[PDB]
Amino acid sequence: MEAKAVARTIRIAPRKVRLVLDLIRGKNAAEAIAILKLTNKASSPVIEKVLMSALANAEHNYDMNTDELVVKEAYANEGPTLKRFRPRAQGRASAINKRTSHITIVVSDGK
Amino acid sequence: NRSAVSGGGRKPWKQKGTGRARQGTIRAPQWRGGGIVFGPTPRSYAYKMPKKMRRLALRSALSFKAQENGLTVVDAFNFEAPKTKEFKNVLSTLEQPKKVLVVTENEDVNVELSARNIPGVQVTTAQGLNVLDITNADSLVITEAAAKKVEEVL
Amino acid sequence: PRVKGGTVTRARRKKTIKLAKGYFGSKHTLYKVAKQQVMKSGQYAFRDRRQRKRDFRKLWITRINAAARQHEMSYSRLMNGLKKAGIDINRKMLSEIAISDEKAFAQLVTKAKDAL
Amino acid sequence: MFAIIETGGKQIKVEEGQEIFVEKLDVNEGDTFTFDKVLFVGGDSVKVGAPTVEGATVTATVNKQGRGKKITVFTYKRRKNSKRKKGHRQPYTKLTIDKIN
Amino acid sequence: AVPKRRTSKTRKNKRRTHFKISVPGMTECPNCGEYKLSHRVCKNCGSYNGEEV
Amino acid sequence: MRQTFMANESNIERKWYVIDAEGQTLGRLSSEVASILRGKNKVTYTPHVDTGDYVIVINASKIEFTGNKETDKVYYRHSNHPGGIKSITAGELRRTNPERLIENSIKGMLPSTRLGEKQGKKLFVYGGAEHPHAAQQPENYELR
Amino acid sequence: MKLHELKPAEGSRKERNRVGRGVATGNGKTSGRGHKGQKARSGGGVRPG
RNA sequence: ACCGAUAGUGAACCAGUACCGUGAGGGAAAGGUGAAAAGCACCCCGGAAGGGGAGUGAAAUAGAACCUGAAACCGUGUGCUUACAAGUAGUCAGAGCCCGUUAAUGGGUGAUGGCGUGCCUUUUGUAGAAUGAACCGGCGAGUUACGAUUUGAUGCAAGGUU
RNA sequence: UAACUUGGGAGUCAGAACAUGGGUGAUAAGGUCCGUGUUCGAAAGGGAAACAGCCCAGACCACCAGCUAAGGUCCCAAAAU
RNA sequence: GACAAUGGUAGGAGAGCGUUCUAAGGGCGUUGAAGCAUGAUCGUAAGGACAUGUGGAGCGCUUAGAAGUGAGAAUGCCGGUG
Ligand SMILES: [Mg+2]
Ligand SMILES: [Mg+2]
Ligand SMILES: [Mg+2]
Ligand SMILES: [Mg+2]
Ligand SMILES: [Mg+2]
Ligand SMILES: [Mg+2]
Ligand SMILES: [Mg+2]
Ligand SMILES: [Mg+2]
Ligand SMILES: [Mg+2]
Ligand SMILES: [Mg+2]
Ligand SMILES: [Mg+2]
Ligand SMILES: [Mg+2]
Ligand SMILES: [Mg+2]
Ligand SMILES: [Mg+2]
Ligand SMILES: [Mg+2]
Ligand SMILES: [Mg+2]
Ligand SMILES: [Mg+2]
Ligand SMILES: [Mg+2]
Ligand SMILES: [Mg+2]
Ligand SMILES: [Mg+2]
Ligand SMILES: [Mg+2]
Ligand SMILES: [Mg+2]
Ligand SMILES: [Mg+2]
Ligand SMILES: [Mg+2]
Ligand SMILES: [Mg+2]
Ligand SMILES: [Mg+2]
Ligand SMILES: [Mg+2]
Ligand SMILES: [Mg+2]
Ligand SMILES: [Mg+2]
Ligand SMILES: [Mg+2]
Ligand SMILES: [Mg+2]
Ligand SMILES: [Mg+2]
Ligand SMILES: [Mg+2]
Ligand SMILES: [Mg+2]
Ligand SMILES: [Zn+2]
Repeated sequence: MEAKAVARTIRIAPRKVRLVLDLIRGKNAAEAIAILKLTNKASSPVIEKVLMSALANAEHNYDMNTDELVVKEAYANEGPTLKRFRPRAQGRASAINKRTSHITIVVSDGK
Repeated sequence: NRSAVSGGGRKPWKQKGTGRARQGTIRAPQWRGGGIVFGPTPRSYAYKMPKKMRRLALRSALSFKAQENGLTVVDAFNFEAPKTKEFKNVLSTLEQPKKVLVVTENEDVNVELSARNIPGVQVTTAQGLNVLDITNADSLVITEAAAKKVEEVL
Repeated sequence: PRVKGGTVTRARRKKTIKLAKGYFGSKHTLYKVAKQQVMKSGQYAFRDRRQRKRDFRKLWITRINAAARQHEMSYSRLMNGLKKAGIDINRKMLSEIAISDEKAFAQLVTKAKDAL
Repeated sequence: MFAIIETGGKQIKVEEGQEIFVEKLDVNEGDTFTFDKVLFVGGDSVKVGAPTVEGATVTATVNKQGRGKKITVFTYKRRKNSKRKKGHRQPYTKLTIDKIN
Repeated sequence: AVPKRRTSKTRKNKRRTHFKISVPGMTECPNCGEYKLSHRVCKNCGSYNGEEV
Repeated sequence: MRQTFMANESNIERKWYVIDAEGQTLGRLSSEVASILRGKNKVTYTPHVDTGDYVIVINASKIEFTGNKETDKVYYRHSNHPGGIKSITAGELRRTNPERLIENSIKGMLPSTRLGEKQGKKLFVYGGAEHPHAAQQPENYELR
Repeated sequence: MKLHELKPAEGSRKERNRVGRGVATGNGKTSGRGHKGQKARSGGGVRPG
């Protein structure tokens, strides 16, 4: 049995978020939480809240035992990009992509 | 066309030096929102053929009806008031198909009004006969007077 | 009336892309480079249908040569002897015989030598 | 036991019960065909045709009259706006060898 | 100087082979049982080396 | 109808031969050995698989040359460093590394393909009359 | 004759030829004008005579 | 036998607006929940955003620029494969392994062998180190009017035609 | 087995190498200008390592059949150690 | 039945494919249209079917008619994304 949680349109670039997701993919929930708490990156708290939300619905909606859960899936898809510009020299402007992420976590009891 | 589209007077950027393709107006045809190259322009499609060929065409359509046995001659239409139901009954009693062209000698108001609302039934006069109407019809129902008038004319 | 671009374009390009299945990277993905590669594939296949007949005759000749040498005869003299003996078995069949039943091939070799 | 038969401008090494594919024969499916050009018989007793083994025959049953898989013949000459695409399906006859001689 | 040819998806991902982060160097706090950074105070319970900070 | 036999690793049998270089001419011995290594002497020769046999060449030090090749045939190589040409005569190489002399002569007669490299690995050359491969039970092979 | 079975007289009609619609037509690209010169230009070509 | 949201007005929409210019002046982008708002009571993680349930609905996988949702591009999983190899990337030959279809002398992958310097343009001749294209999508070029001529068709014919 | 006449539609007017008869240049040029032939142009296939213009030879499509051309037959690499 | 031809740039000639609209006839569709997606399907080519998923209301077919009728390149225009 599986429980899922998604944080949509997080204002962090997906390359950056996936750096951290790659650390917790496939690990036990408690180890994943610890990894997130002790990893010093911008996306760690956001991912942690997604993971905690997923565990919370595992418990409340599906009466799963949260101490036996593993992070079965973890990924970030591209959300819509905020388009910005930076003035550069000689009257020119250059694009700035403020990218966003949809962060999905799925936890599972393996059953 | 490119003249007709709004704006577009000025050269969008200088001929050389910017690295872009050379362009002469924002309304050129390759531009989104630009003028259309050729395309429709109002015109008539009507044309003529010799009168003898017109008459031959009408006779050919009428002969096709006669040979296909889709020609019925009636003594007269004695309709005093318009009645679609009565005209429908007359058609059924004459055993007519769905598509009937009814020909009177002259404008017959009550026949026109009684047939007008029946799908597939068209009413005309002897003078008003035309190839499209005859050909579209499966059967022609012509009064004796109208038939004689047609015979005189053609 | 206006005829908008419609669906034909996508259908045609998709066909070329499907023909490019298995090609490397962009060549199975982008219509322009897939089209080019499929053109090259057609030209190569046309050429290689012809080259294949050459290649297989070459293989048969090599194997016949080996068998003849095992019987102390060169390929060239074996083929000449078979010709003078009137035996019309072609190189494919000779190679398959030499592989599959050596006694029969030895009999063919003796026929060739007797003819020479 | 095997035989070398000539058919369709080619030569085929055949054993009894073997399925073979040859150039289209003028026969119907389920008919019996007789190959009358036997160049060679191998196995226990060997017979060497010069060119053909006299009287030797191979009989077969016509399983199918088919068309080979589609070939797309395509060629072009670069920079010359010149190309040609044609389709081809080569007819074939499938038979099963019943009896050698 | 500028890229003469764009970089393939394949070449880009090969280059990124080593672009990654590692799991932090962490161990279980002997006092409270929660994970902590080795040689750091445990933030959950404030303990280090069997003493409160 | 397609009926050509194709050799593969399930049905390939590679034997071991010994060939004596003594009194043999470098190039002629080399071409024959190369054929053996490539499997050109087998009726089951199949171009895309190694159907060849293993070859041991003994008495490489007694291989012989014609003419003045001993002093006039020069082997050049380049270290990929500027001016990095190095040369050695065929006679000097026969004196100091006859095994390499034969190995290079033969391998220059094999295709520069992955398969050709693999096939060339089946050659074993020794300057003297002994070889260490009795375990493979090689058979004497007569040239020509 | 019927409106769903119309047929023009044999040989009375022929489809117009359309240039600049691909190489197979034989009138793609240069559209039958050959290469360059005055006569290859939109509106090009000299006065009759 | 006019357009159907890159079309059709510049403007389907709060457009001569926003924006640009001292000014004359230039001048956009941007349509679609559902039949009905019935537009998600309540519970749960979260500061919120966001989400999981529950419920409304035929459908929420129609939840607010909310019909459809292609391609480039970005990810996760995996069947086959790859760390001695020199590659316009395919093609022809071909074991091994994994599958099983519009059931067809099947599908996926590919150890290894042969062959093989993109496309367009422009040229006497271009792998060309000559030109063009980052990629994908949409849009983007012999038309119509009136005369001329020729050919085919048809009617009539020393007449034909308005 | 073409040829000519009339009428509808064209494109072309930068040509290259090779061989040979000549001018020019220096019995220089992958030079340049004429005559003659071939090929390329607009021609794939085999040979000349690779190599438009040389040599053989003109691809309607299919075959895991045969004979040859130029050129070749010790190994790369088919065929004579 | 025979046996003859079928390399090709500019270019001439022919026969066709497919797109939107119209006319007439004949059909399909909430028991699921178009569109999209996938497949090992068919035709000498352009291209045509069929099945399944998605989708949710329109669309084929036949004959004829008419054209804003086919894009890979224009340092093309606009958008999206590398
Ligand atoms: Mg400034
Ligand atoms: Mg640029
Ligand atoms: Mg417009
Ligand atoms: Mg429309
Ligand atoms: Mg288009
Ligand atoms: Mg045409
Ligand atoms: Mg042409
Ligand atoms: Mg073009
Ligand atoms: Mg022309
Ligand atoms: Mg041009
Ligand atoms: Mg010119
Ligand atoms: Mg010209
Ligand atoms: Mg739209
Ligand atoms: Mg608009
Ligand atoms: Mg506008
Ligand atoms: Mg939508
Ligand atoms: Mg390896
Ligand atoms: Mg030219
Ligand atoms: Mg030049
Ligand atoms: Mg380069
Ligand atoms: Mg230029
Ligand atoms: Mg460029
Ligand atoms: Mg484009
Ligand atoms: Mg010159
Ligand atoms: Mg010159
Ligand atoms: Mg000359
Ligand atoms: Mg050539
Ligand atoms: Mg060559
Ligand atoms: Mg011969
Ligand atoms: Mg050989
Ligand atoms: Mg032709
Ligand atoms: Mg020909
Ligand atoms: Mg033409
Ligand atoms: Mg168009
Ligand atoms: Zn602690």
